[PDB]
Amino acid sequence: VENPSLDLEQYAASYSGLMRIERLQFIADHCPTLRVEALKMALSFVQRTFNVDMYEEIHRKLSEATRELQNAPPALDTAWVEATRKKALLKLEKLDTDLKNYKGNSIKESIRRGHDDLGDHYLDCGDLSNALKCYSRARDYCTSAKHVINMCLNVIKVSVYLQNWSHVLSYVSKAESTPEIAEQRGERDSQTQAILTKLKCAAGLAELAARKYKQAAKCLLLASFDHCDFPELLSPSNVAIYGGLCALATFDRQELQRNVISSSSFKLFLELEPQVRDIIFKFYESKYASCLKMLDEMKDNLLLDMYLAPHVRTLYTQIRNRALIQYFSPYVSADMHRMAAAFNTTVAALEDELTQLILEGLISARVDSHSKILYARDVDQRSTTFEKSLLMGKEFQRRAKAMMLRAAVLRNQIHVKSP
Amino acid sequence: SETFTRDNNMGLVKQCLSSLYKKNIQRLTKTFLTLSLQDMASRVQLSGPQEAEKYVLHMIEDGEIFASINQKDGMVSFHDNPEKYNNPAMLHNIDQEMLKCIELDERLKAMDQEITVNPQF
Repeated sequence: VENPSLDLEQYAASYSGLMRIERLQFIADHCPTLRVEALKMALSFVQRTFNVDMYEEIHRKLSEATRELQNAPPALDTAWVEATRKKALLKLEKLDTDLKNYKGNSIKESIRRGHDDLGDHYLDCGDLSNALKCYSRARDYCTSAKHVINMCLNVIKVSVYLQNWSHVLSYVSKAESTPEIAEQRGERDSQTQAILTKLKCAAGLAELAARKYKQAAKCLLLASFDHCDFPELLSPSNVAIYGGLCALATFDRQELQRNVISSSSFKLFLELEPQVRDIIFKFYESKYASCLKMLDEMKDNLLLDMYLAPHVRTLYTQIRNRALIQYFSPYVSADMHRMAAAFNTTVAALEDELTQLILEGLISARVDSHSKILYARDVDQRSTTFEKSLLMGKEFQRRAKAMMLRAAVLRNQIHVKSP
Repeated sequence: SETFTRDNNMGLVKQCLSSLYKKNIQRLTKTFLTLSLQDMASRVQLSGPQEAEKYVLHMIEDGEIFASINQKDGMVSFHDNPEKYNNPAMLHNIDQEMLKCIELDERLKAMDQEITVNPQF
């Protein structure tokens, strides 16, 4: 697993928080050689927002990495760790004091805001379960729809790090139905605060993790570019990558033409990542050679992504198969050598792949391996109708004989006795 | 093997092995049209084009596959078209099958009459 085309600096600059931490750790765990820079950046950001466990994990891994770096041809700061522990505990006591003060005063706005700040500091320290509990208790102190929307967005934010995508989708639909179905019209002449975009992106990531790539793309394509920065979930360049690959893998030609290519909202995202844009356009223009070339050029670099990697096998296989079908769709008789050259593979490997594609998939063809020609198979309507009717009559007769004998044994009460 | 010989059905399981080979050769008709004997020996796992030619010839004779053998090029040509359903043969087949269904219906008429004569429940 090696690719030096990755720009660690810009990739770290685009995200923030535990997302930045877990992504840097993903790049460090899955990709060696670039592990050193990933560990250094991870350590530098782990020192920010105050975290101990992450610092111990990264320091252990950096020491083992330095040992491996010395095998090829930073010191443990316990004072800062104990100071951080003291600072975190004292700040938690301050937040507890203020929370109990607002609870004694009994003000909905003050108690809700206290739980929100409490939850933010619980997220900063490194408590994965308690951070959700803060907003869970903050639920009851809500009046207007806006407070519930902000709360739901926070619940979704924490549930992404907890990997509870069903809850993410549930609170997405909740936050979509509560404000009178997205304010009905659209807050008159568009809204400055793009909340719908964040909802479709969160639901998109949740549908992606659940391996439902068509709905994930359908939600990600609807997200507008005007939201811009969102490092708590996913960056717009990755929105283009995720949505682009998922739409290419699941959507058909008519769907790609109407929802991906002619889409002006996603066009800007396609302008951010030109490689994905070229891949989709070369797939639609029937230029499968250059399309698979660019796709295989992306492969190793997309393998390093945190959420995209565990689907990289499925997507690519789904795309390739679809391409093979789109290539053979307008032919009655096609040369296998031109097809093998167009799909960057050998004729025998194409023959095996096509045999698998005829056995289950949408290809309805026969392979003539002597002359290396793929002939399209046309089903004879009359013979098929006659065949299945005759066989149905035969099965009907066997069922009739069987039930005749069943009637006879039930009439004469013929059965095997127990003793 | 000891359990199959204990039940005294060893022989039918050997027919199962041969039917599996025949099933593997029958799966080739759905994907291939003109296939080499060596390719068939490699895919079905028979070792040598000679055994592939034997199996294909047996299967054509027994009416299990609809194919032809080309020795010059060493190829097998699958046809897959027994009938177009315009023969009288089908007329006679359908007449006989219909007579079987008519017989079955008359038997059912007799059973229903017999039950109608009997007392109520």
